[PDB]
Amino acid sequence: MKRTYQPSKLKRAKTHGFLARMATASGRKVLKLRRKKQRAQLTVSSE
Amino acid sequence: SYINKPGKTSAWRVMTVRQQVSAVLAYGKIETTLKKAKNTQKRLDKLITLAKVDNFNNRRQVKKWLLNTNLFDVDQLMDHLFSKVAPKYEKTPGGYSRVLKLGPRRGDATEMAILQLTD
Amino acid sequence: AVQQRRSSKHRRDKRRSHDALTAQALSVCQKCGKKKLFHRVCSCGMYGDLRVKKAY
Amino acid sequence: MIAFAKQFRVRISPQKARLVCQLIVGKKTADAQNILSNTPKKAATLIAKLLNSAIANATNNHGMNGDALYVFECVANQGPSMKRTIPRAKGSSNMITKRSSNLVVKLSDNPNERQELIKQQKALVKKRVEGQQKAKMAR
RNA sequence: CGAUGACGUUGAUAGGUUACAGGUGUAAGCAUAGUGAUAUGUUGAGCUGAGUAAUACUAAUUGCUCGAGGACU
RNA sequence: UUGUGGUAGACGAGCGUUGUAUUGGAGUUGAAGUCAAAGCGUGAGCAUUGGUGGAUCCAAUACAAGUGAGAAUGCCGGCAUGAGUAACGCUUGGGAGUGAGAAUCUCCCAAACCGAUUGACUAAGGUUUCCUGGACCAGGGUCGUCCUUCCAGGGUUAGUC
RNA sequence: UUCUCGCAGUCAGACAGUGGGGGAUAAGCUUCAUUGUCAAGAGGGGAAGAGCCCAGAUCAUUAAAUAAGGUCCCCAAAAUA
RNA sequence: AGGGGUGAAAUUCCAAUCGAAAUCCGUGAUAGCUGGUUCUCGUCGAAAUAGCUUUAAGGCUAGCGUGAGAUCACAAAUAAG
RNA sequence: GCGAAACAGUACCGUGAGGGAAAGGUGAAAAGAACCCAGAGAUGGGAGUGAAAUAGAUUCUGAAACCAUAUGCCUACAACG
RNA sequence: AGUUACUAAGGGCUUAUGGUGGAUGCCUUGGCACUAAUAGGCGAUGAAGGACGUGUUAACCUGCGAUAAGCUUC
Repeated sequence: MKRTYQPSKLKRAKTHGFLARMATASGRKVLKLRRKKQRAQLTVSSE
Repeated sequence: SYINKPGKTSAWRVMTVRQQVSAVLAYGKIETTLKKAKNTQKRLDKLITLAKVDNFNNRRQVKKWLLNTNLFDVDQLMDHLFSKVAPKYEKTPGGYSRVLKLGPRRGDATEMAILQLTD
Repeated sequence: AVQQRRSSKHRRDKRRSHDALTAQALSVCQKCGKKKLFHRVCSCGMYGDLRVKKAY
Repeated sequence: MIAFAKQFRVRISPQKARLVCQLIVGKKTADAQNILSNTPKKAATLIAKLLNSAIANATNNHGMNGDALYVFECVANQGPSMKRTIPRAKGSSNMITKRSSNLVVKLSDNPNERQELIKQQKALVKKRVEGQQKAKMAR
């Protein structure tokens, strides 16, 4: 069966790409909160 | 049942029996399963008796049960048979070959036995 | 079907009483003197009589 | 005697091996190797190797004879287990256990160590009572 | 499956050998004619997954175990 | 003398555990703690001895309890049970060799399949899982000397693609 | 058994009989008042009988008298007219 | 893009899930309702009634039962007249 | 005890909001079991060091439930919280 | 005629023994609450934090930054 996740990595890079998330204040706020959460991965380009 | 393996089937069993009889004719000793080796010996003896007539009808009969091997081939099988194998047992009316019960199989503990022949 | 209780040690042991085991059938090989399994060849090469198999 | 040789927790189901393990008890060493050398059991080659190692240990390490050694006791001690998942219907992903066993066998030569353990327990309880009533002397 | 029963080498228990009933039907090849579709003597021809008799030709071995001294009044 | 049956509930007397300053003590000539025993208490507890363990503990008076564990379809962990149970998830055979170990190792050859795709260019995705040598604990629904297994080494080369 | 103070707990009772109702004077029914039980009380009988009868359990006793009730056996106890 | 969107309408679908997705916070929201709250011993020892309640398996008051305070036999029943 | 004494925000999961665990202790100094033996080695056993191998790397100790073994006791005519 | 043995497959009753199990007995260069002196920023001269690299030292952690597990003055 075709599953609900079709991994088109271009869409992922446009989603969790830094400059993609840098264009919104909410994205930056969430990234800073996750940095406070000491997560090893911050974006798809920063793991 | 739904789609699954056919496994052992009458056509599969007869093809396997043909394979074993051809192999035992080629070499002379075959380690196999005794349960099917009973009928394998039956058919081997029947064909050997049939092969003793040594005519063109006999060549046609042998035509139905030959398959090639690594080196020994069907033409070699027929030639060697009609040369010295079938005439060898002309003095023996039945009871050609013998099966000796080997140990159980390592993988499935099935009764493996070795079929051989002498005259 | 389904069980409303479990199995106990005594009952499983009494069931396993028929899970008991047996012994083989043993004969003596003289040319290669050893207690082999009866009605079968020995590992040395002789079901009976003449050497019908190699050393192993 | 003991003449033990541990296998020390290899992957093996105790339930299956313990069957032939309790088969071999009571029997002598020589009268059991011949019958063991024929059965098509996955728990038979390992026992044959264990028997060979134990015979060597008795003959050389403990200087035993071997003409009178018998299987004093065979046990399949409880070993640890590993948990794995299985692809089932509806993605249940049930858990399957993989069992090990601390395998060891005992070989005896002397006709003793049957009531000798009882006498050792008697010596221990006599030490207990001597320690107790010794403190009871001149109380 | 356990198990019932017979035979276990001096063996007729099963199997191979020929023999028979029965059945598939006229076979392959040879010769005849029609170039060929075709039929003819062979040809009521074979053998059988399993039916039946002898034959030890083979296997069930030149194997091992429990199993008897009659307790007590 | 009433008595000593009495839930809800009212009420009374207590026991132990730790640390808090003690009077004191023991301890590699064995402490806490563990197992057992054929002790004392109506009981909260205390012994005593025997075994491991080799380094801390306790007797008596007030303090505080994250203090005293029977259930909460109580929480976690371990161990079972069912139980060798349903099944082992689209398919063969023989021969030669290696290994100590042969159906899960290799090699020779047969039947069976797809063959409008069980062939191939590839895209995208996994993004070195690819190759050689060693080994096969661990993943392989058994299997092992074998892997698309792990390790060591190595590998994809653009002027027009 | 009255007052003072605090703490409760219960209003969600049941069973059999007595005087009743409603029902259907039917109910192992219901709203009641009384008796007794349990709840808050086990004990002996009724083969067992949660609410009937006898009856009110500090404990141990291998002592007796008793109550309901029973005395051919289980199961304790009897015969005489 | 969710007191939103999509929808040839079926409350279709919106990350295997939709009377209006999931996620963190308010939040330990509330819970007349469920479920449970662990050492010992000793004594006394109810109610399931009445009244009220957007009140009926909920709550409240007198009541009882107990601890304790007071009265002291003039009080209360106890049985007879 | 901050989830956070081990390389914990680790791993893992949902692409994404976010959730988010687990495990330390040899010995006194490895001073890590040389020697010898079975086997392919792993492993195990005598040997030795080491006070101690109840100090062998699953490394301060190592409970019970659970799994087995054996001293004795009985049970394969038995209606059994 | 009477009659109890052996049997025991296995079970359970007591005892001891061995295996997980980590539990208590003990502790931790570990977390928790604080007290007290200090201070409350850094940065376009490009902060931090990451990627990348830097081994006589394979990997990781850490330090470091093309001077790259470290340099200069005192």
